[PDB]
Amino acid sequence: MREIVHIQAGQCGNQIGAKFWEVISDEHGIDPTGSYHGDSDLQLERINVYYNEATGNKYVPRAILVDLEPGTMDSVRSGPFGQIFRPDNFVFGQSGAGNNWAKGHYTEGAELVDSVLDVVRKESESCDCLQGFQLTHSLGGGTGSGMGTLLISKIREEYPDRIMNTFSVMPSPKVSDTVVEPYNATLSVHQLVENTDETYCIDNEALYDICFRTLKLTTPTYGDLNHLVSATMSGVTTCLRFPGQLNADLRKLAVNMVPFPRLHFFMPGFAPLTSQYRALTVPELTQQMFDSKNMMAACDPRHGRYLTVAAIFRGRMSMKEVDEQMLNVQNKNSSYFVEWIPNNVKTAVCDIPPRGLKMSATFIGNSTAIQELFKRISEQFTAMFRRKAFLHWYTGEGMDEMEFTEAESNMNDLVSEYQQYQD
Amino acid sequence: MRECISIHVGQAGVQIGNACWELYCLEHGIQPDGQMPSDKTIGGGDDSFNTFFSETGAGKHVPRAVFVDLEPTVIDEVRTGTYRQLFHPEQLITGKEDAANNYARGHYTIGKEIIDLVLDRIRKLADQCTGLQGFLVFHSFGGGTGSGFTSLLMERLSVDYGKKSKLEFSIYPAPQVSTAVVEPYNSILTTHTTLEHSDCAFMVDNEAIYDICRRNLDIERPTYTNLNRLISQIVSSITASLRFDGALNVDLTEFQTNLVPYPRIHFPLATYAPVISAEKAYHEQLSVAEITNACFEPANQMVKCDPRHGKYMACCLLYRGDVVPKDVNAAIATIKTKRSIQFVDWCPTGFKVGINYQPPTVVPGGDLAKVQRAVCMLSNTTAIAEAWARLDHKFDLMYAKRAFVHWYVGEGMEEGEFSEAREDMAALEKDYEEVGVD
Amino acid sequence: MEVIELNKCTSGQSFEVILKPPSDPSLEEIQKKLEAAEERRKYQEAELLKHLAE
Amino acid sequence: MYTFVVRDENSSVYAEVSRLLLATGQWKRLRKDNPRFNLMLGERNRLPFGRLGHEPGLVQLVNYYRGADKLCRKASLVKLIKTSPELSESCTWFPESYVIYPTNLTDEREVFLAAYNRRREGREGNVWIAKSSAGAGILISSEASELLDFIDEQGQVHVIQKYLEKPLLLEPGHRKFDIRSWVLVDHLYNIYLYREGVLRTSSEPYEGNEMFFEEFNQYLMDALNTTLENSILLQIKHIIRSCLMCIEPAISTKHLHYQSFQLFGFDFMVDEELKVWLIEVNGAPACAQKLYAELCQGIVDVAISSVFPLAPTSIFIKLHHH
Ligand SMILES: Nc1nc2c(ncn2[C@@H]2O[C@H](COP(=O)(O)OP(=O)(O)OP(=O)(O)O)[C@@H](O)[C@H]2O)c(=O)[nH]1
Ligand SMILES: Nc1ncnc2c1ncn2[C@@H]1O[C@H](COP(=O)(O)OP(=O)(O)CP(=O)(O)O)[C@@H](O)[C@H]1O
Ligand SMILES: Nc1nc2c(ncn2[C@@H]2O[C@H](COP(=O)(O)OP(=O)(O)O)[C@@H](O)[C@H]2O)c(=O)[nH]1
Ligand SMILES: c1csc(CNCc2ccncc2)c1
Ligand SMILES: [Ca+2]
Ligand SMILES: [Ca+2]
Ligand SMILES: [Ca+2]
Ligand SMILES: [Mg+2]
Ligand SMILES: [Mg+2]
Ligand SMILES: [Mg+2]
Repeated sequence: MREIVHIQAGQCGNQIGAKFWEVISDEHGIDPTGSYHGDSDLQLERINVYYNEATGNKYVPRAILVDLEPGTMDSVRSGPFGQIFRPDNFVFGQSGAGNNWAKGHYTEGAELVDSVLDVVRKESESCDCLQGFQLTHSLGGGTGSGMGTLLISKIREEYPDRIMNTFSVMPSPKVSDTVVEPYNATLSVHQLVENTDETYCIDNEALYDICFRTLKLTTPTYGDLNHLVSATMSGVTTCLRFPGQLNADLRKLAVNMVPFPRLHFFMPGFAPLTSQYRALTVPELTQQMFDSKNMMAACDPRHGRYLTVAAIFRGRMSMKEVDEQMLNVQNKNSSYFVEWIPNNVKTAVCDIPPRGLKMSATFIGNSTAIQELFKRISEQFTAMFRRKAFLHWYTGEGMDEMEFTEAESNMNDLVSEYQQYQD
Repeated sequence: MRECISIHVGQAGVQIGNACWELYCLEHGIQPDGQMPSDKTIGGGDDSFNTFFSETGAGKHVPRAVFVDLEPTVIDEVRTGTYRQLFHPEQLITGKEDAANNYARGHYTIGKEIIDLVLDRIRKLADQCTGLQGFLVFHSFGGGTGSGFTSLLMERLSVDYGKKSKLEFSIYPAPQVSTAVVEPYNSILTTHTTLEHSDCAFMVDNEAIYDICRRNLDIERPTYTNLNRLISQIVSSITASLRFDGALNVDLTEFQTNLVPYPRIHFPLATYAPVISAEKAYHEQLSVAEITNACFEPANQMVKCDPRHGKYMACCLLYRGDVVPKDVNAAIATIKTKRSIQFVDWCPTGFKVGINYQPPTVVPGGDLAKVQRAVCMLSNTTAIAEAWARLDHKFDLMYAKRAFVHWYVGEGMEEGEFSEAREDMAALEKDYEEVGVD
Repeated sequence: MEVIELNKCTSGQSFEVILKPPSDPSLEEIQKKLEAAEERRKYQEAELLKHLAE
Repeated sequence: MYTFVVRDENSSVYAEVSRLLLATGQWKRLRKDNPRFNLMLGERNRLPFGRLGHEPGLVQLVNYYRGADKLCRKASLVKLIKTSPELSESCTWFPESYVIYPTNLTDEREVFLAAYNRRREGREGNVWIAKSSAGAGILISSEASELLDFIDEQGQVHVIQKYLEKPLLLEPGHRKFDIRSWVLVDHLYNIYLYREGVLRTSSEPYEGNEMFFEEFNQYLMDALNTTLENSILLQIKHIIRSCLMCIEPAISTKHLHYQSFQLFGFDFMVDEELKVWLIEVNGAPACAQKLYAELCQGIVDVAISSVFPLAPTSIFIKLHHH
């Protein structure tokens, strides 16, 4: 009974969160009305980790939907599994955040935050033993970025010893909504570096390239990008939602993945990524799962070194062959794994594969190559900030330029921290 | 009759404890409901098996055991498993959330809040003993509970039962069957604060159990169930003298008297043979000499190391099955003229031998074949210091960068306890080299 | 090659062969440890709440 | 793609093996501290055998036999020969040796003197030589007083053995010489003898003071009407087998979690009766300039590739045994 409370904030946050619950609800045999219709008891073993149980054997996600405007959450409440979410867990305003971190964090968001914490507090009170929290959101907008990080800061005040995980969508000029995205992302990363235990960095640029070059999608859409995030989110949470010879909770994952508290930003990966009925052998899964084209952070792992790596395999396959391939990838690229953390590559297998796949592989890496993602952000940030461009949108909400300088310094420090451990 | 209370701490301790008491029941004819037909003294009696089992008025034989885990999922298997009826609820103790592989979390944060409860339950078992010998403590080196709460328990056990003996069965970390990375830290942390409180500790390297299962049993990918049943056989061989009529290792004190001359060097090497696959068409039963010779092959030691390049300080031969003294000495003489057995100059060059006529008991439907005779050798070799070296090296690699250190400091541990613990292992490693090398 | 102390019974026997002759912290001090660590956790958590309150 | 680490930057031999492995495009050199290796070219002293064979999914090999020092340490060799029944104290091919500890520190001082007195009174040649392992420090003297006094002035263990007074001299020149033979023992404990040896002849009456077997063999035919195989080589092959088969149970890695192989430098003396004597065994031998190529390739072929194969007329003489 190690429950997790899920929070999704803002447009991106709620659209990726919605797809996540749709996917895992399918894997746990839960229908859009909340009734179980599976065939394997494995689907209900750890079902309480993400679902509360109601009268009539109904399963209601332990999810809170947050947004400063009603648009996106109206789509969720009308979407496929919209009926499954607890009505009281839709917390939203009418003002919006105008893609402004300051509005989500200080002004518009401050007016709405307390009522979000009332629902979080309600969900936590029904948990036998709360593990921690997970937040889906983007960093380039206003609500998920600004208010999302305000939520994390106010949750830490009340649950300091719990684990706070985020799935954070990094902005990219390739798939850009506003020019202020580097401002919003830099301000958020400052919050995350100090108030999260595990952050899965999802770079929208990497997701786009995968859809264009690997999936052969001419014109990718946010829906297509979100298919990859759903799959990745289901993969990383497999060792939490299904029984196995693992017993992995959030705190144990953090203890073995995070050797330095500030270096808790992860590169997720997934395989296969087909453009489709052919069986994918274990070697193919292992070689793809480590290729850059399969990684969602748009960072070449050959540019840095892995601190820790956790690979999850799903399906019915040779666990002897699994050990043979993972030990082969390490001992054939030992120059990309730090040698001062003995046995820093671990593997876990799971019988239940994702719907419509004989077997898959999810990749979780704490690599110093993530620094290149923070470099891109820092570069785009400084290009505008050196000229105070678009700054009035933030000073008009009460922020001072000093706060921008500090967020910038901390991220460059972060980048410098990765660089020293890469040597 | 003097009693022994077993204590199983953490997942590995509990599951290994579960596999031992399953074997103990099969070896003594105790059904899962606690009843024992052969026992003609109902409700009482001071037989050899009573050292490990108490007796109620209804005729149930209750193990003198306590299971402790900071999370309730492993012990919950015992509560609803095949042998749920053997233990009363007070014997199974579970907290709410584990130590997350963090020594400091199990020793300080969580341990402080459950330590007195465990002592109370143990005091309950003690109050049923007329002459308690000591405690057998099963735990892993790598787990936050198995390392952190065990060292705290050993401290408090020395306070509450100063005159009692304490033996360990410790699981040494192996990467092939572990998803953790900070186990070196926990291993060295727990060995430091437990050292002065342990009279005799039997280390089982999971790497050794894993390879024996793949090599002899032909298990491509051994699980914990495979490893535990094998580990329980070795445990059964070591504790057999306490549970059966005999004269060698008749009480926990004798383990230290025979196997440990110097207090800090209390880690005997264990060797077991034969391990035969049950799925085999049918194996040729090995002889006394053959299995006695196998006790000097590194391939069936509980810790992989090379005793040929160390010095022995003691040597116990525990035989189970159709074995007579004539065949043992004939095999001992043969092995002395072929093997590299270098004893320390300040110790007799001998072997204390023990024979129990009841052959090894194999759990039905298990992986081990029923054999007519087996032997477990307990030898105190300086060669087991290789395992400290390996472990100490992994510790040094991560500590040079202070990797993961913040997780321990965050739970109220001072960084200085790391280096204090490491300098103790440095000294321990020096003590082994002063005794073996010239 | 000598055999000494041979003990025989119904369940087995035990002997000894020789090939060649030879040539704590108190209850109080533990309470300080645990409470000392607990206080360091309390100081760090107080500094966090102070950081947050600011 | 195999991996190896170089932990002895001063080995002229394995520096070439390290140079050949990289030339095969199938071996990768890692930092000396990286544990995920297949082959270890280890250090001469304190090689950490305890950390070998514990990396999952890695077959690991090392170019040193743990315990071979028993054969390559002066005092250890003497003790090994006297105390091993396979060699016995009457071993006919090893000069009469004694382990003598300096007085400032078992010890065979009295035993050594008893034999010395026997030779003095019997008119026999009584010239000895004292040496130790801490030398680049040697003293040859016919008086026992000078030998023992030279050892006390030092502080390390020494050994005194009979100095061969009738060494086979080459002509012209009337000059001494010794024989070097390189021996490779692989993970299976096959004893391979390099087909090529060298003589280090004294350029003084008793190219580069080196004479190879072809020339040395032709001389034995013209001077003595015999061959190097019959007069000397059979005895060398006998001595190599005896030494290595003796310690085999103690150093064999047959049933070990890691594998060993090692290159040995046996040094022999030859007297005027064409009898071969064992001088010492070197565990970290160098090679003759003109022979590094062939021998270093043979090491890779039989010692490394035999365990890590790649994608003749052997240069070695297999000394078969049981
Ligand atoms: N031989 C054997 N080893 C085990 C078993 N269970 C866990 N281990 C080993 O124990 C180590 C992990 O520590 P655990 O005992 O599971 O941790 P714990 O005692 O429950 O403490 P926590 O961190 O709070 O969970 C790993 O190195 C495993 O290989 C088991 O059943 N048999
Ligand atoms: N007992 C003995 N009788 C005759 N000559 C001897 C001898 N002991 C040593 N020598 C001479 O000394 C030389 C060997 O010296 P030794 O091997 O002890 O020194 P060393 O080990 O530093 C040289 P290396 O190890 O490279 O062969 C030989 O050339 C031999 O001629
Ligand atoms: N992958 C993905 N990214 C999105 C989605 N919607 C918005 N984004 C990205 O998120 C950023 C915009 O933030 P948004 O979530 O719309 O702002 P908010 O509603 O105020 O929190 C931009 O970088 C977009 O590219 C989505 O559905 N999927
Ligand atoms: C485990 C042990 S300390 C820890 C820190 N957690 C920080 C946090 C941030 C935001 N919200 C809640 C908590 C995790
Ligand atoms: Ca308002
Ligand atoms: Ca009875
Ligand atoms: Ca004590
Ligand atoms: Mg938007
Ligand atoms: Mg546990
Ligand atoms: Mg020499």
